[PDB]
Amino acid sequence: SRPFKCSVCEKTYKDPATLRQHEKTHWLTRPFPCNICGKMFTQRGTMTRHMRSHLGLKPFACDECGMRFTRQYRLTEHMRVHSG
DNA sequence: AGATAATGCCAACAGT
DNA sequence: ACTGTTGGCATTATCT
Ligand SMILES: [Zn+2]
Ligand SMILES: [Zn+2]
Ligand SMILES: [Zn+2]
Repeated sequence: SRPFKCSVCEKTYKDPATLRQHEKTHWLTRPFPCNICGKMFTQRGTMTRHMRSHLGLKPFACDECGMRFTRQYRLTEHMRVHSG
């Protein structure tokens, strides 16, 4: 089952390790706000990356597959499918 | 060299 | 089940 539950919100998890991994979220120190939406972040790079997502179209794309990716390394990993 | 910005990895999560 | 997303976070790249 999932006996372990978050104290802050109504969530449940199988084991204490994943429980703590979730429960830390409610208490992290986030000093970096996004000027678009009031969402907070721990590192400024994370905040700027989030700001990227507020743009409608997803920036990165595949030259051959014609897909759309939010982040550079995801496009790089997708490029591995064309090993020939 | 020291401070700050970007990026890659990872786990949690969610659309299909 | 598959595979995209997200934010956190350590590490790397760029700026001063
Ligand atoms: Zn919670
Ligand atoms: Zn925002
Ligand atoms: Zn492709």
